[PDB]
Amino acid sequence: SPEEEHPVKAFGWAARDQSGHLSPFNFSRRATGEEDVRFKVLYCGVCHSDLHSIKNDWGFSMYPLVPGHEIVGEVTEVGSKVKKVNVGDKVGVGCLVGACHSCESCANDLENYCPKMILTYASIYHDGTITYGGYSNHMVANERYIIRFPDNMPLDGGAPLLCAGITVYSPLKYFGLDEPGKHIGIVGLGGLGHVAVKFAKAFGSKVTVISTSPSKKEEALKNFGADSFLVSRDQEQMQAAAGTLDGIIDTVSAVHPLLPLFGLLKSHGKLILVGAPEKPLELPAFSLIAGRKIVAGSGIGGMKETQEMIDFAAKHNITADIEVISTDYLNTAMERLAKNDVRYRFVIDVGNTLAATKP
Amino acid sequence: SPEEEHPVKAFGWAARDQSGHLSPFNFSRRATGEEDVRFKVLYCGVCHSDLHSIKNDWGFSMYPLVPGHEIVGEVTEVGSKVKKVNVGDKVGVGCLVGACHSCESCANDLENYCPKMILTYASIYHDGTITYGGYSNHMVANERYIIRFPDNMPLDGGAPLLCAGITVYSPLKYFGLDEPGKHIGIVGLGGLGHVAVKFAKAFGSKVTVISTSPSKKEEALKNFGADSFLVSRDQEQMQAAAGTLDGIIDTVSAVHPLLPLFGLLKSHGKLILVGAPEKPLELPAFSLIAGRKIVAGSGIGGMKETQEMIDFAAKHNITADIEVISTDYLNTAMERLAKNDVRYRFVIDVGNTLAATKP
Ligand SMILES: NC(=O)c1ccc[n+]([C@@H]2O[C@H](COP(=O)([O-])OP(=O)(O)OC[C@H]3O[C@@H](n4cnc5c(N)ncnc54)[C@H](OP(=O)(O)O)[C@@H]3O)[C@@H](O)[C@H]2O)c1
Ligand SMILES: NC(=O)c1ccc[n+]([C@@H]2O[C@H](COP(=O)([O-])OP(=O)(O)OC[C@H]3O[C@@H](n4cnc5c(N)ncnc54)[C@H](OP(=O)(O)O)[C@@H]3O)[C@@H](O)[C@H]2O)c1
Ligand SMILES: [Zn+2]
Ligand SMILES: [Zn+2]
Ligand SMILES: [Zn+2]
Ligand SMILES: [Zn+2]
Repeated sequence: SPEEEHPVKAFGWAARDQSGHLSPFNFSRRATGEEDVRFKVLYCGVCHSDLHSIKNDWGFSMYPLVPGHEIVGEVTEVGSKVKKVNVGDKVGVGCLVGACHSCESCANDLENYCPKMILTYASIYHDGTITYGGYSNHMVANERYIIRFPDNMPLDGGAPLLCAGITVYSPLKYFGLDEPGKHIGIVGLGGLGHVAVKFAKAFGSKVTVISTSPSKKEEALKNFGADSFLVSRDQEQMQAAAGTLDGIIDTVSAVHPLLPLFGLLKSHGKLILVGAPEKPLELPAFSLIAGRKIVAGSGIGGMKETQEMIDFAAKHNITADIEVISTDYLNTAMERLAKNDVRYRFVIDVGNTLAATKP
Repeated sequence: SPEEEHPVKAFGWAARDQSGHLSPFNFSRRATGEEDVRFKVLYCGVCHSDLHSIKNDWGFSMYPLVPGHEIVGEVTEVGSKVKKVNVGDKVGVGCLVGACHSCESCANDLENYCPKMILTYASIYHDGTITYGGYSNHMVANERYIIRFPDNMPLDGGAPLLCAGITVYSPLKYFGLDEPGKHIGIVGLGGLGHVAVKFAKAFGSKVTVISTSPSKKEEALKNFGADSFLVSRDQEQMQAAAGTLDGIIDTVSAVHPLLPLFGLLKSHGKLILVGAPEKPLELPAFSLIAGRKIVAGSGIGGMKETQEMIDFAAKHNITADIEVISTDYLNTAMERLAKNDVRYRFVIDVGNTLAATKP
């Protein structure tokens, strides 16, 4: 059983089948090694990936499954060789917890692109055991995967930056869309979406938000500072913005029309897919061929950059607009997420609400 | 009527409806302007795009339509402002005959990416008249769009370089796949494919040919010099070559699986689509996200690069493997092309067989 698998006892909420239903779950985590760092989970943002996983949208999920990879907390214990963190420090873990550490991806600081990269949850760790997420009391990871929380960065509103944040930030840099004056487009004003707008503006880019929810317009223009708002379903409106974007970050979590998006790209424009629909997308070759445009994909970021991201976010006072919930509210939160009903990001107040849920 | 439109009488073969039936057609062309170069058509390769066009695969097609954009002939006349071609010179005309000549892509020798770019056939010229291609007797184009054939370049075997040639050459240079060490892949050993292989080998690159016709394995390996042949519909075969290509030039003229191509690509590898399928292709986001891979589009090339491409081919003894046909064989050749039954390139011998078809 999972309660006997490791020495130190653990508690959290897990799904047992593709119904995605979460409920108290008893498990355990490995003992704290020389390079590991142990910390009490204070907060953990709810990412749409946690939803896809528990519902088995990709048919990769193995149960029981404990989601959560936007973890934030307080260090309690650390191994003898730990160097950058002490007990009492505020730290966080993202979507990565390990890799092979020897290929060229790792050496170049891209543990996220290692063929043996280990995901924070629903993956197989170096010891062959199933990895469990941040929807739990405590966490333990190698110092290399431990992010340091700047002192002026709130523990709850900065949590989603660990995944949603690093994920949109990374592509804006790598594809040269973090240049002032440039015109960037963010498809889907959701978790990753609204964070992107914030980094894009922070870089000094004129920003266009492409959404299916006209009731987010005002918030997009007036709170996130987007310079333009487009309802992807209104062709007259879309067509007007034809060839105005140097690049686009697509965070859409479901299959959706790509043609219209290309139509918004200037010549040689770039479409960066970051969202993960359960099914294949429709790509019209002439959309690429006409203009020599490209469609690229990006997944989170390596550990190094993830750190550069939170530091940057803390300097510019960038944070996720969140809604703090109780552990026992997880099921309702998940349906609300599936139904586009969260004003950007749910974050679980694990510290003050997890314990009370044990039978 | 097309024969009254202009002052100089022309003759060729056109399609009148989407059945694609080609037959004699009487039209005309504008008079030789100050910067124009007039020439007698001697040859005209047959590109699959001609077939798509005449069957209206892309819905754009308009009739009557005269295909042909791999035109080679002898200059019969030149305006007073022509600088590099004299009467009697061997010239070529590719997919372009015009453009705005007053924007960034044109100013950067990318007439092909100009929004007002003009296609050799089925497009509207600067004088607002429809353009008819190379399946005709004579031809006339502004000096800018005239390719000067190199002395050591056969007119018939070099005709397809004017389109098939530049289309695979451009991406090879633009996406950095033009150098030894790079392991390149070419999908679809057809008109553009076999030529794509030659340029590739010429650049010193190692090459992998992905085909659906096992009976081409030898011509590819022994004659083109491919370092490896793969049968797309062979799991075990394809599987083995996973993650071994720095980039791929996809020339397929129809819908086909993409997942297998991303499978062959290395981390950060590039898939370059040059084939113009009729329907969109399936694109699983994970394939790109998994290893930050790219899917780019590319169409022919700029005038400057086209001239360079053929000068490169000449120095490297590169020509298309063709099959010369009489004009009256057009409909049979069109049926054979559609059935992937041409050992690389049908080339109309216009200079010796058109006139004999004029009623
Ligand atoms: N590759 C990576 O590294 C990585 C990292 C994190 C997350 N992801 C993936 O990114 C996606 C988004 O996660 P979130 O950002 O966590 O999700 P979310 O908050 O649910 O936001 C998704 C946003 O997209 C739009 N959307 C939803 N359904 C849509 C539909 N049928 N058609 C068009 N637009 C739709 C909505 O925006 P509008 O109201 O503006 O339309 C929705 O606000 C998920 O697939 C997740 O798995 C990938
Ligand atoms: N974007 C541009 O600038 C540009 C320029 C010129 C042409 N094109 C387009 O490029 C394509 C190829 O033109 P060609 O090179 O002129 O055509 P082609 O000679 O017909 O060659 C196409 C080659 O692809 C493969 N093929 C055909 N049907 C297939 C299918 N259902 N599944 C998998 N492979 C298939 C065959 O190769 P195997 O026997 O090896 O499978 C065929 O030899 C056309 O769509 C054309 O319109 C684009
Ligand atoms: Zn996530
Ligand atoms: Zn590695
Ligand atoms: Zn062509
Ligand atoms: Zn132009």
